[PDB]
Amino acid sequence: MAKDEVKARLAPVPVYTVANPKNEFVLVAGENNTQLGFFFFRKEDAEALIEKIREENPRLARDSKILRVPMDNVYEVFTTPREQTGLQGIHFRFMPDMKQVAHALQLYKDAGVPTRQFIGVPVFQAEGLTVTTRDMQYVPLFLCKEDLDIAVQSAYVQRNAAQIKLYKDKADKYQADYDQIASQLEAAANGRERGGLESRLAKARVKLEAARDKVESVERAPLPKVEVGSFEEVVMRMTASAGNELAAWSQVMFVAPELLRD
Amino acid sequence: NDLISIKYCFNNLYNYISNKTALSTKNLFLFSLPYLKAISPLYSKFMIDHSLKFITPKTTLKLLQHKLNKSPHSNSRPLNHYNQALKLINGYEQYKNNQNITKLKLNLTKTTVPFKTLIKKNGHLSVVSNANLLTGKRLNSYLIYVNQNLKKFIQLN
Amino acid sequence: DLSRPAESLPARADEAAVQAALADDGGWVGTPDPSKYAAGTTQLSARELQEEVAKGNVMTWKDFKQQVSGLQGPEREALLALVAQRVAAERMFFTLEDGSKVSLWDLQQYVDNNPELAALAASVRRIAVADPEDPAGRPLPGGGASGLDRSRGLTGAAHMSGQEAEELELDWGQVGRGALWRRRPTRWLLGGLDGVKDWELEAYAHEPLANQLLGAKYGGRDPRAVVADPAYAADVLRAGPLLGMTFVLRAARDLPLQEVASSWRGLLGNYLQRQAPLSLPKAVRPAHLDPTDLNGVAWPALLSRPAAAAHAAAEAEAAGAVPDDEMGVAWRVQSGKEAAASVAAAQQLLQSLPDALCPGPSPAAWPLTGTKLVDEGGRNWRRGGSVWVTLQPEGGVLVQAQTGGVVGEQESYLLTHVQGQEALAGAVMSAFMGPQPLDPELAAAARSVLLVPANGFTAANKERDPNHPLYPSFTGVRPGRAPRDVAAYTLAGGRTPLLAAGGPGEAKLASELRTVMEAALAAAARAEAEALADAATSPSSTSSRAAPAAALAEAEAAEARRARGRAAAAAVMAEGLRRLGPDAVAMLERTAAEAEAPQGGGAVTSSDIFSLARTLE
Amino acid sequence: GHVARVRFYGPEKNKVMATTRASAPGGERLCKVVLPPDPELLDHLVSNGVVVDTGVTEDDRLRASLLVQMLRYTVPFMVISGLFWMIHTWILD
Amino acid sequence: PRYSPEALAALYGSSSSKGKAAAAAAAQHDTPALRHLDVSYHGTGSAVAPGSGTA
Amino acid sequence: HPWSASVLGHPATHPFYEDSAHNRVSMLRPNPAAPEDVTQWFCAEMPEWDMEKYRFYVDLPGDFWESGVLQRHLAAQRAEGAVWDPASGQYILPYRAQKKVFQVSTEVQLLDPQESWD
Amino acid sequence: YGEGGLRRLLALEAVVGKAPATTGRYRRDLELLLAHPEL
Amino acid sequence: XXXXYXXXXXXXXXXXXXXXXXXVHVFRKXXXXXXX
Amino acid sequence: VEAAYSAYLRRIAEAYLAEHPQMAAPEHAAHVARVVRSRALGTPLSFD
Ligand SMILES: CC[C@H](CC[C@@H](C)[C@H]1CC[C@H]2[C@@H]3CC=C4C[C@@H](O)CC[C@]4(C)[C@H]3CC[C@]12C)C(C)C
Ligand SMILES: CC[C@H](CC[C@@H](C)[C@H]1CC[C@H]2[C@@H]3CC=C4C[C@@H](O)CC[C@]4(C)[C@H]3CC[C@]12C)C(C)C
Repeated sequence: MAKDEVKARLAPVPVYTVANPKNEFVLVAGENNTQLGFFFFRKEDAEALIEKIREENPRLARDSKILRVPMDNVYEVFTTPREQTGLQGIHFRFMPDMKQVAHALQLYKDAGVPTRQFIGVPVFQAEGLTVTTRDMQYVPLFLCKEDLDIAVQSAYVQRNAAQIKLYKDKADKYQADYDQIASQLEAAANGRERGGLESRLAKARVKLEAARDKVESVERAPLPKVEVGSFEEVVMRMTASAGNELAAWSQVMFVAPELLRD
Repeated sequence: NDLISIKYCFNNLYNYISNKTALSTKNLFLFSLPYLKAISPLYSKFMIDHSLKFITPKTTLKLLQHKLNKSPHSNSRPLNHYNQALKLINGYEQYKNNQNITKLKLNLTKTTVPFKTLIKKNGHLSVVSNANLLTGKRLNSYLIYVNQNLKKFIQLN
Repeated sequence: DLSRPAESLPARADEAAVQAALADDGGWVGTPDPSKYAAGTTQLSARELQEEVAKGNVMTWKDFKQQVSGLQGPEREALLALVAQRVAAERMFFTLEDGSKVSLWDLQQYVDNNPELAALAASVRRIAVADPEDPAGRPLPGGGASGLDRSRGLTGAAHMSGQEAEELELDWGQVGRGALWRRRPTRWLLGGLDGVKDWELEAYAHEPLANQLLGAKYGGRDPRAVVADPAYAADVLRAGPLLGMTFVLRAARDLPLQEVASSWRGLLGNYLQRQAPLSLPKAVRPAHLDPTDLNGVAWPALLSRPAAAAHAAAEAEAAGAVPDDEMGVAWRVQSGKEAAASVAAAQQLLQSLPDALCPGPSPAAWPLTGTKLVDEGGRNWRRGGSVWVTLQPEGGVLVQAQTGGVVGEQESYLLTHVQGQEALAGAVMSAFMGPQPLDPELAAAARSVLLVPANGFTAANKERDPNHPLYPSFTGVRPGRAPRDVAAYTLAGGRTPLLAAGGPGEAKLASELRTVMEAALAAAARAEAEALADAATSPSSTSSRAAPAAALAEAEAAEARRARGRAAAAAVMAEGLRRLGPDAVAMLERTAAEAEAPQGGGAVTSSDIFSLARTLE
Repeated sequence: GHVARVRFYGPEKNKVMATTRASAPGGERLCKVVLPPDPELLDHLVSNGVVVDTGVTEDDRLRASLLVQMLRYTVPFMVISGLFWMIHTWILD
Repeated sequence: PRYSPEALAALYGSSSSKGKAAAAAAAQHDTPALRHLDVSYHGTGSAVAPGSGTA
Repeated sequence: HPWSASVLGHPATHPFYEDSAHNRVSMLRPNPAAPEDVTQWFCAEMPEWDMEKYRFYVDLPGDFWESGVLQRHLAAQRAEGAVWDPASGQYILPYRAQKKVFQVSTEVQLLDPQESWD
Repeated sequence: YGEGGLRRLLALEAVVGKAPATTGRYRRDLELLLAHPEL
Repeated sequence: XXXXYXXXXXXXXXXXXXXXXXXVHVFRKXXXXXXX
Repeated sequence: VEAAYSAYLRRIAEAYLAEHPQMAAPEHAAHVARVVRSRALGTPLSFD
């Protein structure tokens, strides 16, 4: 998949950083000529960073302005020669909030392998969940487990209600069913037909009982499996796709953070 | 101004190969317009053999793989048989060398190719409220009417 | 129509046996009486040839010797044309798809005999074909647009809708455009009208071979780092004429032949003087012709001889030389001599330019008059005239011309085909792309765009590869805008492919697929050991002889063991990925596909998974 | 394949001038055609090797047409006056 | 009219000919339009005669 | 006129084309597929400059071009021509591409409003 | 689209083809023109 | 590329070594720099 | 349709082989058939 596709697909999700009045990024100096860029999914993180700047530099703390851009042009600049703009140790990194990475790691270790370290930026998805359009059913990607499960609860309620009224549909069909079975179980002379038709009744109602078992066990089945991944990896996979994974990635797109809530 | 495009091309190529090697290492650890044209002044097979006459291929690469993979009555018009005949004659004359001037029988195909391509895969419903029957000279009307009626009557039998 | 074929007759006699007739004596030409000896007579002993040479049936071979020696003029012509069309009729044939033999003379006559089929071909009228199905003779939906047919009436080139040009084998992608200026244009003076351009030149090079040679050595690195060192520069300089590189330069204005001719002499003089001995490869295979098969070429056999052509090619180059580097060329820069004699012959060939271009004072006998590449006045060359140059490996030069305009009536011309002239070939290649080229911009651009396909792709991307760096293809899906209101988030769907990053479930499914991996590859290894015991414990009745054949049997017995292991591994692959599900096959396809080298058959552990991905076939 | 060129002329480009090849009945002629609204003609024209030519089509339309329409309205008066002036003064001066 | 897919299978898969005929004759349908729309056409009659005095 | 349409030797057409023995010529062909009915036979059409013709008037509706009747007719009559038969290896003019009795080929001609010079 | 789809989906028109029905009123006459060549 | 995180005040490591002390602690093992 | 079409080619075949009795020999089982196939569709078109 060419880079223009991902530049169009990653646009809805923003990210906050800080620039100068000269429209220049702020960085953190270290040892032996190192600097690095940052991108905070919640602007309060950069605001706290420059509140720490005010702790040691009042000039730079007055010289700040808060910028909000999508991942569009930062991914663009990732796909560029970094030494064209000047690079001898400037490593742009991301900085996710600790809330969602903690939810991510609890997801991680409620699977069976308990660790306390993470790679990338935490993305969430749900099994069975896919937003359908007038034409196709695209997959929405949630950086926020809250928004994820707010969509998932609506979808779960509507589907399990569809299932309860589906079993009411089969309740209609089966009140009609026992009607014929009862209409000759003892209404005529018994023998062949009584045996055959009450074996038919056993058939029908043992099947419909296992059916309702399935229907409500679907609700007694757990929350559809929620998965967490790294934004770094899903993006570098989106970029280097061709063939089957092409049609796979071509229908996944990312929702805005804290959009589904309010 | 082709080098601008090819600078962007080098950007894309370096990023592509770097990310490919990166994800190769990654998933292994997880487990364990300037250039839009084409020509053919000589049949591909002929000069391919003439060149490979000097090269020892340790392994075949992707483009030649595609070529040898594509190597293996709806066209029975006499024009098409004449076409294939001239094809073979011109190939023979092409590789026979190895007015005082010869002009070919066919033309060389200088070709452009499209860019920004995709994946390989009555009546009317007007109605009046109430018809106005024409109510609100006529002797001739009645006359011609019954006259035609009795004419038909006599012409029945 | 065509299809006048022949039977399986012995004509190509495998020259190792023909030298027996080269050292033959007592032969003859003719055919004796049929009433005494049977038809098929090449036999003549002493007695019977003696008697028939006293009778008047057959003359001896040295008889024919001094008869040809004595034959002068008209009957010399008679027997010349006789033996000519005879040998054209019963000795040199082409091949159909059925593999039979259509000869030279019958094909010649079939082509230039029917003028009615030529009249059919000259016009455009396309005629549907009745169905050989008898009921109604309804014409089939064949029809056809044939983008080469849709392109007549145009002026510049022929738009081709991609794939059609690919199936036509136009394997020379454009590489660089430049301009020969009488005086380059100035930004400062008014409008740059001072700019006067001599010619408009473009270059092309074989893309499959450009991937084959240069892609195996300079591929897989940083493109900037690969072009940055002068080793690649000498590579593209010396390996140029091997690719059959083409230079197509067109006339942009009015050109008198004397002017541009003296210009070309002064232009190629300095490149003739200032160049060193040439650097040439070594000819590994003779490539004899097979006259009886006059359209068969061996490179498919050369790449697919045992399906293990690496080892046979290695033991074949053992005779000639071992290559000097990665791609497979054994360079040989010629010594002191052969470096000036060839240059002197090249200077001579250029000394024939004012004579061949301008022979005598009468244009009526000049070779340019009488055709639209030059004006009817005989002293100007028309705008839109194009010159094509190609360079064979062994110093051979190909040169053609083409007057442009209406594609429906374009006239192509072949000028000359000289051979052995390595000096002019080197001069052309190192003048267009050398250290001091006519315009370093096109040299740089062409070198970088010759780098770009060495990664595997092709400029003017005729495969619709979505990861093409210069001309990428897009997908028909539209970027979906996830809605705010939860009304289209159905979840009523049963399945959609897993596309997460490194997570808690995908590590697990990959490790269980890895369990299946080790089971499968161990099954493959034990199947190979089984085939080893099979090949060993069987009593092969073989007389130890022809060590190359024995080495081939070694290599392909190993190959058979490998193939049986591959089949076993594919079987247990289907087993495991049937047991677990399609998510495993999808992620394995992803990792294998990326693990394959972008510029090789199979290359840059990963070898195991991509071989087993080949077992996915 | 007996026409070489067609050139769409007119202010609305519905007439075309057609050039007949030497392979046509009667040699070379220039023939004008008024065409119906047929949405299949352009393909039939190109796919048989015909050189199609189109005008410059003067995008403005109510600025391209204003002065020529003024002339269409004013010139008849000049023609009538010139004709009558010729007869009634250029003879009996 | 909307047909049930069973009628389609009956007219499609049955290798018989008059079997397909009886399938197409015994097929039913439903028209959701009878649950959402009722359309009526009217002409807004006039109040002036086309030849009267007030005309 | 129906008798001036085909080249039947009806004794109502002026004797344009005659034999030596002065009998008009006719070009019938008995339709081997559907015999016994003369009106389904094949016959050549007469040169347009030799037909006697009625010239009828007609008002076209205001949606004649966007209904596609003339386009349907043009496409139906111009989409049939010669063929190559590979079963019998020869060129062939099919029967559905020939004119039955009393049928002609339509010639549509449009006039130019600017060619009036009022 | 349309009506009666189920019933919608239930000779030598592929060679000579259709028979023209506007000109039967001349059939008879043609027959006579064949029975008397002298006309 | 990627960055390692440890939810402990969570520590961070780049492939200098940011420390997200619950504020922040920009460790080095001084944000006086800007783009150019 | 089978019987009608078969009888059509039959009739035209009778007509032809009765018109020219010389090639009515079995030697032409592929020749008179080649003519019937050409005559059942329309008229044989000469190149000119
Ligand atoms: C396109 C440049 C052009 C100059 C003409 C060049 C292309 C020269 C090089 C090859 C020559 C032919 C080779 C020898 C033969 C045979 C000889 O006997 C008679 C002359 C003839 C045809 C030569 C004819 C002239 C040829 C094409 C102008 C535009 C500067
Ligand atoms: C600096 C020249 C550059 C293009 C290269 C052309 C002009 C060179 C390449 C091959 C040459 C010919 C090889 C054999 C022939 C045949 C012989 O008869 C006389 C000499 C002649 C023409 C040779 C001389 C002319 C040819 C075409 C331009 C673009 C500046």
